Amino acid sequence: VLSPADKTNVKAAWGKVGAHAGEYGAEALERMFLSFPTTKTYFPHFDLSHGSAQVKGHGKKVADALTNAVAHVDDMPNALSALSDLHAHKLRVDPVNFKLLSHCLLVTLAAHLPAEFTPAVHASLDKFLASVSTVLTSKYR
Amino acid sequence: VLSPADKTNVKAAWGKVGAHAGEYGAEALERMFLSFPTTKTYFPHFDLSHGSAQVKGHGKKVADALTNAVAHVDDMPNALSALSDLHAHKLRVDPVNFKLLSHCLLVTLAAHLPAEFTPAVHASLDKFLASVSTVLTSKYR
Amino acid sequence: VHLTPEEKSAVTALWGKVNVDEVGGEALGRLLVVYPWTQRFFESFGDLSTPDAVMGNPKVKAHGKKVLGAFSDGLAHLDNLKGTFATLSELHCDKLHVDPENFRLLGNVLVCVLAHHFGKEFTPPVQAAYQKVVAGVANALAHKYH
Amino acid sequence: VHLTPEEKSAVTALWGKVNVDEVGGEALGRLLVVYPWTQRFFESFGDLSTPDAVMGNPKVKAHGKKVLGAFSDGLAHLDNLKGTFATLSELHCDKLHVDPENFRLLGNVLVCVLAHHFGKEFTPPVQAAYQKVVAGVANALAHKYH
Ligand code: HEM
Ligand code: HEM
Ligand code: HNI
Ligand code: HNI
Repeated sequence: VLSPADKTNVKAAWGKVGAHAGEYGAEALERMFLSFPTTKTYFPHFDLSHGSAQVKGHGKKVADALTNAVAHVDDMPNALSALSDLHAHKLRVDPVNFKLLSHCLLVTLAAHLPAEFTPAVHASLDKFLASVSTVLTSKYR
Repeated sequence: VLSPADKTNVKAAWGKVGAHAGEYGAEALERMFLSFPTTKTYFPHFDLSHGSAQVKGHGKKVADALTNAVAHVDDMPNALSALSDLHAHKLRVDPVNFKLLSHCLLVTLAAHLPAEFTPAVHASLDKFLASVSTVLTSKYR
Repeated sequence: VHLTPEEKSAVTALWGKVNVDEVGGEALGRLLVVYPWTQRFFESFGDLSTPDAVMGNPKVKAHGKKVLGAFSDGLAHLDNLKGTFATLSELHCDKLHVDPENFRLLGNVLVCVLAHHFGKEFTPPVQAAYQKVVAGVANALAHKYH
Repeated sequence: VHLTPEEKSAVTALWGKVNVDEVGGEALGRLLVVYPWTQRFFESFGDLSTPDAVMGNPKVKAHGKKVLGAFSDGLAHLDNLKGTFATLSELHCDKLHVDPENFRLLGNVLVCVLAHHFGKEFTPPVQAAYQKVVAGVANALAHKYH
């Protein structure tokens, strides 16, 4: 569960990301495809090379969903309900991949937010991303 | 989430197990230690010799907790609350190991329940054991 | 994989008793029932709408037997699983786009199906040897991903 | 676990700029903060009660130096990681009783620390090379478990 301090930390860090949310989402995806090539199996229809409009567009979608989750941090199962339906019935990404994307989001944030990515904030962000991932895989079976 | 059908399947299967639960818990632990030797890293203080009474004692505790979870299948977080506290604060077993024990529990059940271990019951038991595991790791951080 | 001489013997002995029609259909069928999202890869197989429909589906049964055929090749060449499965690894990546995490799921469903058939005969040491086998097969099938 | 020649060059280039002592303490510290159950192995190190208590703990920092020293040494032997880490694998299994899943966790925490220190210089291709490294090290440290 996210503590009061976790929620403060996530709001502060994601707020600092600010206008960069879409850029960072796309960067995390790129880092994921390069670092963990098995994740590319879910995107046979994408150009996955650097500067891909498809990866940029998808990064924006991912980032905007995270922004919505932060906005509804105390009601994520419901705020993400439609998205979790899509994941369970269409996308059907194995749960391990959410941990890979989450890690790449942390790496992205670390690379951009030197002062803000403290050990406590890193901890809270990891919990937050795991919580989002849990909601998104909750309806699989 | 466990559906009414899952709850029916789990109650019927565990009901069949009955007084064999403790024996099957020990068997699942033995299967786990042999199949996944890294799990032994949590038991260096145990006697792990063949037919170990200490392993059998532990199998009984694991089994009894599962019997309780089945009896309280509508509210597992509450029934397992004290146990989840102990896992989070003392035992501190990495979450990956729960999947290993859960698999070995399924193998044990499959080996002892020729008639009962249908595809649907297999699915329900797998969901149940994953749900127990989730509750047991829920307070880790 | 790094099976001991005695585990190699035990795996071979058990496999000589395996009914591939039954075990192959049961393993693939249970993959699709227990982890229903894996049905995404098998839409062309037709009716997968209930457990009975999955288990009785002629294409699931036929395909499960083909899968076990490849496993048998693995068991016959335990010291070079990577070589044995190279072509199939390339296929599953490049043509089929199958996340290799699924290979671990199938491996453990197969172990459950062997336990279900053999009962007490599927002893803890025999299981341990088969876990090495299915991990080795999954790792070999994952090896040519890129 | 096979890095390309260009990835090897990238790894070596970046590592030359690493303060191995500092980075080791930071990685082990963040492991204990982000995954606090891992503190189970370090009871003897004293105060681990808060993020600052962990990160600034001198015993955590000193231990991080050993860990990163051994990692640093592994970078010189990227084609024989299993052999390189064999005695440490045996030690972590037989004497220390450390679940090897912890090596995977620490590897990814180390990647986060490298990103934090290097910023934009820790590019996606550089990360991908380091991910091959930490996966190879974790796999090597796990290899002699029994
Ligand atoms: C890990 C053990 C596995 C083995 C040994 C194996 C083996 C095979 C073989 C022999 C074929 C037929 C190839 C041909 O026609 O040339 C095949 C096809 C296929 N496999 Fe696998 N497989 C494994 C796991 C999986 C898993 C886990 C999935 C997905 C969840 C999968 C998805 C597919 C698909 C979609 C096909 C094509 C089926 C079609 O004809 O429509 N495989 N596999
Ligand atoms: C890159 C991965 C790692 C490397 C290269 C590494 C290396 C080392 C080295 C060189 C030592 C000193 C050995 C000795 O005392 O003879 C050591 C000790 C130890 N390591 Fe690791 N280690 C790694 C990861 C971990 C992790 C992730 C944990 C647990 C979370 C861990 C737990 C321990 C413990 C408990 C000791 C003994 C500490 C003490 O003296 O009290 N290691 N490690
Ligand atoms: C490695 C695979 C993978 C992971 C781990 C992942 C993890 C996540 C996470 C977790 C933090 C979030 C918030 C997220 C959000 C989204 N994903 Ni993800 N997705 C993944 C693969 C996809 C795929 C595939 C699509 C469809 C893309 C397309 O355009 O075809 C997708 C589509 C979406 C969309 C667009 C849905 C729509 O059309 O309404 C959103 C938003 N997502 N994905
Ligand atoms: C691989 C390690 C491992 C796993 C996955 C695991 C999974 C589980 C599961 C999951 C289905 C259940 C129901 C369960 C139940 C229990 N465990 Ni587990 N335990 C594990 C390692 C332990 C260890 C270690 C202890 C302490 C034993 C001792 O006697 O020192 C333990 C103690 C317990 C106890 C006794 C608590 C007490 O003293 O009051 C119960 C009950 N458990 N354990």
